[PDB]
Amino acid sequence: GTSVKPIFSRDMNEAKRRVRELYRAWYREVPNTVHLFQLDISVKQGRDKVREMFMKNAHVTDPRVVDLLVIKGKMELEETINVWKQRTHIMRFFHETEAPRPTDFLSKFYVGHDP
Amino acid sequence: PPLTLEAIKDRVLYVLKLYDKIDPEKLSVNSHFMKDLGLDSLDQVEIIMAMEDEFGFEIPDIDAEKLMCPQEIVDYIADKKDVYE
Amino acid sequence: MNIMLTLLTNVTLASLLVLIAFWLPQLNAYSEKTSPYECGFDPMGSARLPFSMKFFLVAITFLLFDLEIALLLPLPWASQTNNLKTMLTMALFLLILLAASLAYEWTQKGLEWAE
Amino acid sequence: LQYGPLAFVLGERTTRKLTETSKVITVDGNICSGKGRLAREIAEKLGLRHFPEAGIHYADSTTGDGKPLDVQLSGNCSLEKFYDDPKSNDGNSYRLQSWLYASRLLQYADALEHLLSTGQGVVLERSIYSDFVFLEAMYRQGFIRKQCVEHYNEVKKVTACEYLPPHVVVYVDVPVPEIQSRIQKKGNPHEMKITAAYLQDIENAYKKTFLPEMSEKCEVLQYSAREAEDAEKVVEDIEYLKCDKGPWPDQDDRTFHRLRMLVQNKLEVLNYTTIPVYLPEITIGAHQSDRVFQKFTELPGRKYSPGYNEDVGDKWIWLK
Amino acid sequence: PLVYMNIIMAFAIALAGLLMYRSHLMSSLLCLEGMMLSLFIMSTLIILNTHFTLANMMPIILLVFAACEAALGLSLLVMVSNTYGTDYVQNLNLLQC
Amino acid sequence: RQWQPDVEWAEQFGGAVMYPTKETAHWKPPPWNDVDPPKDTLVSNLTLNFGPQ
Ligand SMILES: Nc1nc2c(ncn2[C@@H]2O[C@H](COP(=O)(O)OP(=O)(O)OP(=O)(O)O)[C@@H](O)[C@H]2O)c(=O)[nH]1
Ligand SMILES: [Mg+2]
Repeated sequence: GTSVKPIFSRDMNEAKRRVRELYRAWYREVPNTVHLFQLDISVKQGRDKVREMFMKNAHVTDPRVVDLLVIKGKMELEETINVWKQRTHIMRFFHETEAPRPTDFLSKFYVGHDP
Repeated sequence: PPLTLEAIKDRVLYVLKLYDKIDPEKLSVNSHFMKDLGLDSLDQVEIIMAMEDEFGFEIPDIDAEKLMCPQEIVDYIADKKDVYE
Repeated sequence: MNIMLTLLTNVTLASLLVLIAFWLPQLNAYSEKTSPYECGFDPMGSARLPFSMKFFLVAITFLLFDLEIALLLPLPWASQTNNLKTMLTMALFLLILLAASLAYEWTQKGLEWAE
Repeated sequence: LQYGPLAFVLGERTTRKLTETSKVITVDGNICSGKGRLAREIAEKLGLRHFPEAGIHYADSTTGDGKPLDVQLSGNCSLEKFYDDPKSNDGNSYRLQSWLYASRLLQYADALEHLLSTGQGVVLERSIYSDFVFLEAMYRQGFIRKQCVEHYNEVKKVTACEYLPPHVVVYVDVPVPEIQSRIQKKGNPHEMKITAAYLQDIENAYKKTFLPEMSEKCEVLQYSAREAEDAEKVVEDIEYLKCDKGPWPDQDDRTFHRLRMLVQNKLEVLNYTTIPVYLPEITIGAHQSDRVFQKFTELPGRKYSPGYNEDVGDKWIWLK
Repeated sequence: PLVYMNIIMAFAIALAGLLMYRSHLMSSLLCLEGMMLSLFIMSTLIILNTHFTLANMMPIILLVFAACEAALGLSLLVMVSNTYGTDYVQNLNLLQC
Repeated sequence: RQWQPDVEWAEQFGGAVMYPTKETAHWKPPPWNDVDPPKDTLVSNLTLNFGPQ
C-alpha cells in the first residue's frame, strides 16, 4: 500500500525535534564561526541567515524529506566545525554579489523575455 | 549566595526582554509565547538557549517543547537545580 | 678588540642586506598575501596549539650528556700533567659512566620514540 | 619468605612462568542459570583451577579450617533474610552485597595470585566486575537506598581500579521464564520470594552494562543456553582465542611485580573495603564491634598469629 | 668594583623573578636556570681575579648540578603537562586541602 | 554502659577541617585512594592540510 518505512522521524514530532537540535548546534556555531573563519559579518546577520533557510523549507509535510534534509543540515554544519569549507564556500549562502532579481511585472517586462 | 524563586523570577524576566521580538507590553508572568508574544515554536528555541547559558545547565528537547509561559519555565528550572524557596 | 670589529662589521653587513631588501623592492600587501600558508587552503587556526613532542625522553638526556662532555673538554690539557695514571682512570671513568647511562636508557626502552 | 622485592632482585620473575593456557576465566549467568557447572567443565577440560562462587562464608573457607563460621560472627548477614524480606529495616540487603563484594574481591585476588605465581589457569564463578550488576538490580527494585549505591560504586572504583580485567569472560544466556522454571524446580523455600521484575533487572543490567564495557577490556563469549551443555564445544573457542584485547598483553615484569605484591598482602587487598563512610546500615556500633570482635578472639585458631595458638596444638612455641 | 655590583643585582632580580609566579611554571623554571648564570659569573669573577688555580674547579662543577637541577626540573614539568595539560601554577593547586 | 561515641560525634572531626569556616566550607576531604580522578580529555592534535599544492 501507500504506507512507507520512515528512517528516523516517524512523524512530525520527532522531525520537529531533529530540526530543533540543528538550531541547537547552529546557534552556538555562528558566533565562533565568524570568529575562527576570519569573517567580517557580525553574529546578528549570521543568526537570521540560519533562520530564513528554515522557512526556505517550511512547507514540506513528508517526514522522510525532512529527515532527508536533516542529514544535510548537520553535513554543512560539520563541514563548518573543522574549517573544511573556505570563506567563499560559506559566502555562497550569503547572496551578496549577484544583481537583485526583479519582482514586479514591470521589471521583468523591461528586462527581457524572461517569464 | 543561594538563589530564590524570586531570584529566578528576575533572572528569567531580565533575559526575556533582550530578545528583540519579545515585546515588554505583551510580556507577563502568564505569556503564551505563540499567541500572546506571537513567537513560533521555532523561535521558542532561542529563548531557552539564553536560559541554559545564563543559568549554566542543560535543557533537553523532550523538556523544552512544552516550556511555554514565563511561569512554566521558572517552575521547570526550580525543580532542576533544586530551588524551592 | 679585533674580534669586536669583525663582529660589528658582520652584523652590520647583514643589516644592510635586509635594509635594502625591505624598502627598495616595492611594497604591496592586500591581506590574503599576508595570510599564513596551509598548502593552499585556510589553516584550522592556531600554529600556537601545543605541538606535543613524542621524543621528550631523549631531550633531557641530551642535557645530561651535553653537560657531561663539558667535563671532558679539558682533556687535551689534562693529558699534559705529571699524573697521567690517575688521569687515565678518571677520564676513562667518565666515559664508562656516560656509556652506562646510555646503556641504561637503551635497555629500558628510552631512545626509541615514545608513543 | 614469600615473593617480595628481594625475590625480584634475586631472580624471581613471573612473565616466564605464564604460558598460553595461563588464562583467568569468569563464567556469568542469571540466577541459577547453570553457569557454575560450565565453570567446572572448562576448568577440568583445560586443566584450569576451579573457584566456586564466593558465598557469605567464602572468607571462612580460606581462613582457619575452611568451615563456615557463625553468621553473626562472619557478616551478620543472611542471604535467606535477603530473600524473605528484602525491605527489612535492619538493612540486610546492603550487608549482603557489600560483604559479598569483598568475598569476591578476596576471591579475585587469590585467583590472580595463583595465576601469577604458578601460571596454571584459574576459573572462578562471576567476579568483581560482575558484582555491580546485582546491586544495580537491587536499586532497580526498591531493594536498597541510593546512598548504599553511592558507597558501593565509591569502594568498587577505589578498590577495583588497579586490578586488571580477567583474560576471558564467558556468559550463558538463559531467559527469565526459563530461569523462573529452574528456581521453582529447585524447591529451596527462600527462592520463591523473588520478583520477575528483579530477574529481568539483573538480566538487563548484564547485557546492557556488564558485557558491553567488558568487551573492549577483554574477550566476551555470549553463549546460548542449549550450547552450554556441550562442554566440549565451549572449550575449543577459549582454546584458540586472540587473547589480545585489553591491558593484559602490555604488562611488563615491573607492573607484574606491583600486582603480586598487592595481592599477596591480603590485609591491603580488602583494606579499602572498610571506607569510613558512616552509612546507617553499614556502620556497626561500638558495643557491637567490641563484643563481636571479643567473640572472634576465643574462637579456636584466632587468638594469636597462625601457627602460634596453643588451643590448635601448635608446639615449639617458646622457640617459634 | 662596579662589575661585581652589576652581577649581584643580577641575582636579586633573578631572586625576585624565581619566587614570583605569574602564569606558568616554565618562565619561573627558566628564571631558576638563568639564576645560576649570575652564580656562574659571580663565582668566576673572584676566581680569575684571585689567581687561585685549583678553584677554577667550581664554576664548571656548579654548572654540572645547577643545570642538572633544571634537567629534573623541566622533566618534572612533563608529568604536569600530561595530567594538567597546561603548565599553569594557578591551576597547580589540586591539594587545596 | 558508658557513653560511647556515635555517628554524629564521629562527624565532628570528620570533614576536611574539624574547625570549619566559610572560606573552607566549600572544601572537599581528599580521596581515600589519595589519587584525583582524571579530568576532561586534553588531547588537541593539530590539523595539517596536506595538498593540494
Ligand atoms: N548480592 C549478591 N547476591 C549474590 C551474589 N552471588 C550470588 N548471589 C545470590 O546467590 C543466589 C543464587 O544465585 P546465583 O548465586 O547467581 O546462582 P546459583 O543459584 O548459585 O547458580 P549458578 O548461577 O548456576 O551458579 C541469589 O540469591 C543471588 O542473588 C553476589 O555477589 N551478590
Ligand atoms: Mg550462581
